Amino acid sequence: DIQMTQSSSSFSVSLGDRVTITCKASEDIHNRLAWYKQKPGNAPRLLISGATSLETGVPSRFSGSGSGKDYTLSITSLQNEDVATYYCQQYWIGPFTFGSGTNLEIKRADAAPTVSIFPPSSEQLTSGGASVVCFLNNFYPKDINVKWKIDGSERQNGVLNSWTDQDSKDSTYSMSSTLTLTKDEYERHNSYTCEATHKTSTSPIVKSFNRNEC
Amino acid sequence: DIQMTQSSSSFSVSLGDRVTITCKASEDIHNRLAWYKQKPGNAPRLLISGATSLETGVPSRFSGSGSGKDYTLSITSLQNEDVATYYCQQYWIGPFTFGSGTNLEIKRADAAPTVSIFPPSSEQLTSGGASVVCFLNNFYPKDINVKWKIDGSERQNGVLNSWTDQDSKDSTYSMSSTLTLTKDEYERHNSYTCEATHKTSTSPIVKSFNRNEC
Amino acid sequence: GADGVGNSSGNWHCDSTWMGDRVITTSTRTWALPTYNNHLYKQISSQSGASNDNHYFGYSTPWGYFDFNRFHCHFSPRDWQRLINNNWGFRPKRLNFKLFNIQVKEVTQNDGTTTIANNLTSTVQVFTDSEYQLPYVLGSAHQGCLPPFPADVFMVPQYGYLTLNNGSQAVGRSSFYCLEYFPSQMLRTGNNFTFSYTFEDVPFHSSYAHSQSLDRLMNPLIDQYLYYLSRTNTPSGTTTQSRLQFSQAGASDIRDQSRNWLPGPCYRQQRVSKTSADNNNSEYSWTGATKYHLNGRDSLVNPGPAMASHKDDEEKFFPQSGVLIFGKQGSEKTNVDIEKVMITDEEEIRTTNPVATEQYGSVSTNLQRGNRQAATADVNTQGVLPGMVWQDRDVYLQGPIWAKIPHTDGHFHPSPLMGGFGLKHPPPQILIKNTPVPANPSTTFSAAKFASFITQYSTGQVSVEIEWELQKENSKRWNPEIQYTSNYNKSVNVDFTVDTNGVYSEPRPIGTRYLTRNL
Amino acid sequence: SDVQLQESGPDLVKPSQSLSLTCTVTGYSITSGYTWHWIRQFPGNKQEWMGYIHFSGYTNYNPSLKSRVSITRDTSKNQFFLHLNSVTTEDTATYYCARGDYGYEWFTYWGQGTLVTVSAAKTTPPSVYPLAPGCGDTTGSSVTLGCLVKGYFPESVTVTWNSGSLSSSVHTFPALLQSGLYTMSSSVTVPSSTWPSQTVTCSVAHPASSTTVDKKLE
Amino acid sequence: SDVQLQESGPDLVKPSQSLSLTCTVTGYSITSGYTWHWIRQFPGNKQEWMGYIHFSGYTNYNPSLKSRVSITRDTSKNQFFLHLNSVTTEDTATYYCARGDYGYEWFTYWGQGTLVTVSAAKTTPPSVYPLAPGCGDTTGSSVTLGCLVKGYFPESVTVTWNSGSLSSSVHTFPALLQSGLYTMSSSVTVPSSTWPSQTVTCSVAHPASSTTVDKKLE
Repeated sequence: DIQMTQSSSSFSVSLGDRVTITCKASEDIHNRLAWYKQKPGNAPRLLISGATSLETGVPSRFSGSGSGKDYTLSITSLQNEDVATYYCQQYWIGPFTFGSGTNLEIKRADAAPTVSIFPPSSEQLTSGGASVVCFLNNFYPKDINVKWKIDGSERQNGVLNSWTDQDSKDSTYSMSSTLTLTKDEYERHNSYTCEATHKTSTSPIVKSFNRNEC
Repeated sequence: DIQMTQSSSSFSVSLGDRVTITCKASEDIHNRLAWYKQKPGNAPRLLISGATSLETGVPSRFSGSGSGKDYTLSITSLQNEDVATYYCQQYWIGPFTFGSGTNLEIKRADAAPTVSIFPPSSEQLTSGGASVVCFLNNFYPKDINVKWKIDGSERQNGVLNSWTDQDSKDSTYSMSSTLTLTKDEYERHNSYTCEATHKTSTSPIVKSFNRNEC
Repeated sequence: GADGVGNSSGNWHCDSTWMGDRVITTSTRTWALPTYNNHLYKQISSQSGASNDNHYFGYSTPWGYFDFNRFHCHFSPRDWQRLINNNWGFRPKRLNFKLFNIQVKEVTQNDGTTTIANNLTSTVQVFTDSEYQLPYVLGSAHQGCLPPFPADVFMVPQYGYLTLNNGSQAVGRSSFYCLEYFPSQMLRTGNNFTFSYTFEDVPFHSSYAHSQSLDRLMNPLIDQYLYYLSRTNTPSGTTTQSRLQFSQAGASDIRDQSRNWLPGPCYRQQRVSKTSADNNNSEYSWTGATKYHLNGRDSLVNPGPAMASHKDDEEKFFPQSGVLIFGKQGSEKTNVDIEKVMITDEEEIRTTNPVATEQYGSVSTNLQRGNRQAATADVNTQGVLPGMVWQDRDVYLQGPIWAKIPHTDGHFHPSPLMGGFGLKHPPPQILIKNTPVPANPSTTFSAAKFASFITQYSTGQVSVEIEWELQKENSKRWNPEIQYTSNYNKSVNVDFTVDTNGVYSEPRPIGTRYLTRNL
Repeated sequence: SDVQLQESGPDLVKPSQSLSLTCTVTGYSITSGYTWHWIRQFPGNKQEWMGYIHFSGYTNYNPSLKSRVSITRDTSKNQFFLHLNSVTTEDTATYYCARGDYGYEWFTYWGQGTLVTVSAAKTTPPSVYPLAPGCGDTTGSSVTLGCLVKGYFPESVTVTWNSGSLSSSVHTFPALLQSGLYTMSSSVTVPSSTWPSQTVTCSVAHPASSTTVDKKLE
Repeated sequence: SDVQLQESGPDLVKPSQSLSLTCTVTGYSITSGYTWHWIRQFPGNKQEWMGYIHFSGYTNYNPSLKSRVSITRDTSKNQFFLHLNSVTTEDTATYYCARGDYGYEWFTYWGQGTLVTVSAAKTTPPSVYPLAPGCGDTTGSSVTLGCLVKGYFPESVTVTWNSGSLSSSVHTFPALLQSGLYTMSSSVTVPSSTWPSQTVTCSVAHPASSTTVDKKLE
């Protein structure tokens, strides 16, 4: 099989900028190469075929070039619609093979996270479990940290953190952090706190609640 | 098309120093290469043509050399007039193509910024907006930081910072920082402060005003 | 021929000599040849959906071929001019070909850095299909012939062909020819490949324009003796009463004169004008263009049957597909604007063949009688008729030179329609490929097809000399003929010259009819 | 990013079992042109080409898959099918059907894709817990609520919100596996003047276990 | 840096429209020598050569542009013109006309350049706000004032100051786009003994919208 390798695994870019992606083949493809675009949670779409021919309806901003082993895809001025992962595909010989893909995150200004803490529900406590959650919504850049403290002391075990994909509109990120304990352990303490540490400040955004307040 | 690549993207230099810029062509130009100088907000001017011939009226300090693929422009002793971006151009074949350009910033001693804070105007407040501005004038080096604090707490959103080009005379830089909020949010606080952090000190230059002082 | 490594396998012959009756145009150029389809034959077809009129099925081959079916691969402006200015006609007689100084290089793209070097041993093999067992491609006005300008280096075209197809798919009868199934001769450096050909009695291309014309051909001074139908009805006091009377055609009568021969045939074309204005606004590029159709796919009728491109005073017009059109050096591939092309004009014929845009004549429809007016109708398509006579499309320096007459049960007057010489057995197709170079194989055996070869291409020069015959002028015409000249007035660039950046360019298309012979 | 075509099939399949998917095409006829292909994407990211069926009905398969793949077609229905036998865990992926502008080029139209998970691991429905404010202060202008969807297995659940406000901000957090089970969450922000006042409910659907649980907030 | 030649033309053009610019030359005749060229610079920085017209009237164009560019001349007026059809946003740039010492070398004289923006984005005039000291202390030796020019679109505004002092220090801050609109500012420092005492006014001109707004400080 012919192996295709794509250059940058990921790029971040904003509307208006020019981006270039590269794809090289293990053997001479003879311009039988196509480029596809894939949005998150979406299927791929055909941008270019024959290395340089634009598919119908594709905007002129997209262009492709290359020959032999190396090909390139260029986007003159990025548009919001442009966020997606791009794959190159060779159809010189079977089996057809795809490149690893390049993720283009288009989306911005720094934004501090809106933080919210949530105690365990009665339904979960009934089943013997106890999960405390903290949502850190609409922030940028992506890198963020959450510290869980039970009665002032950190807790490292029982944590699940999930970041969302970059927002297609405002280009911010959100993160959900859940600390799971048993109902027994949970009822052994009062104050539950999550501290969000982000670039937008020196002092962490801190939220908490006391288990005997109800 | 023949592609021209210019070496240093940017150089900083002071009057009297010697500077050298390089330009290389994708293919043999045969000394059909010219050098141009362009000041900010100004159009380009012809320094040298034929790789080594000085244009009439050009000072002897400028000189060019090269052959084949690689050419170089040298300025023996920089003059104040010399600040500008320099481009090489090939006229071996059509279409004529230019290099990316090299920015020569000529202008110096460290200088702390003169800082000024300005409240929103009545005219803007009338329209429902509220922009607070801080001018940080005549400083060096270029790198500087402005922190906006509303009632003591930092504010990261709604900021526009613009640096000027290096001053053609004193070689310093100035920067304008605007924090835009809505009139509603603005009237929710009293003290507005901008802290300027620069190389010239450990303690930031701080300016501020209280919204109920009028 | 054969020899060593430090030995030029041939010299550079690029002259042109006139002998009064013959004239030999020798010519050599440097070329280059890559390795196509990465060494394999690939099946190829139309794009599934694509309009039916555009389907196809066939193959592309790792083989590249040679071609000089363009007059300017042999004539140099000047030369051509000599010819074209003092000869009632001319034709090709024999030729001689030779490839030599072949050299095989091998590029090495190690990381960010390529490095070409000599692969001395490796070979390039050539072979001429002298038995015409291969789909004759040349003659199809393809582009990849020789550079008009010597100094120009060129790339060799790749061989591909087409068989039968039922839409985008193959049909059994369709054949698949394999180029290795021939006995290629293998050249290594110090090796050359020569071969020679001889043309077959063909007619001298008529390189003259006619002074008389079919209609105006008899002698003014004398009225004929045959009578024609002058009038039908006649004055009867107030009213006319039918009474046919006849007259004897004279000079004043001319239009009515009796004759002996008919204009060439025709196939009506739409008229368009060089003047944007006039032209109806819309898309009748395809919809309105004259065409024909086989097996349900309408194809275009380009280079329509030879017929004059515009009546007197209308150099501004032309057929939609009745003329030859070349690009001005540089002109891009598609939808380029009128200003980027050079359109040929065939007014010179007017005298014998019909005008492309206007009907042949007009035949009568009904049979008249007292209670029935005389009908009539114009004819837009007239197939050959006895007594018809005509002229074939002129040639043009940068035009085709010849074309193979298809092997069929029947042909009718084979002057190729795109113009040129119609040959039964034309100059055989010459092919060339680079014997593959298996790059490093694995120690342990595998019976799979080899797929990893050494990256490499070839180069070297090629030479073609051809002997043409001539028919010299000979008219008692007193007053000066027309000749082809170059403009006197100053110009920023000489015609048929290299610009400031050394880019040779042909300013205009140059025909062949200048000298004037009577009809 | 964008396209047309629809795939259908079971979300869950037991290992040694066979996977069968159907692709229904609209706006075009399976005969008369184009080859219809099947491609799959493992959860990591890569795309892999499985094989195709021509308008004429001829098929070609990827050599890796060839032994256990079969592609067929039903012209009447305008559908083409994929059958993959002897499924393994590695087979878990999103399967797409796509059209191939044929002759010279490739895949012009793609389907939405269907996620297929191969597990015996046992199919487990999620436990859905409402996330309502825990603090000693009444909300300001707007309020954020959520729903934790915990301990389910075959991937893919869908959280749908129902609120009073015709304007809201929703965040669906990507599911992550820990100790062999999936957990995910979702949040919604609405005007404070519309929640305790007007009911907000999250509806969680887990097709793999034929479950759907609605949790009202508060 | 320095030169001569002047370009003129509209600052704003709608997309599919055609751009027409004129270059008027003085101190030299368009005929008799030299080729007159057109070059453009995108806001980022690069220079691109569009094409030229010879003294004889012959023209050559860049292949990229060739299909939609036309260069003509009016000898009587001593002007040469540029026409670019089917303009796109990419066409936004500063356009320069230049003379080419011909034969061996190139561009001896250049024009000032004219900025042309291609936008439908809608042309929007700026809101000009006066920046006067906000503090509880009277100024020392000199005072800094300014003017914020906010939310306008087609680039290029010109802030001109008018003060009592015949000596001042002015800073024009480069315009920057945020959310599809431009914002810029300018500052002036004058002797404290001349401001509240003698009027200072900023005049802001935005040719694209045929506007000019003067704001007196204080």
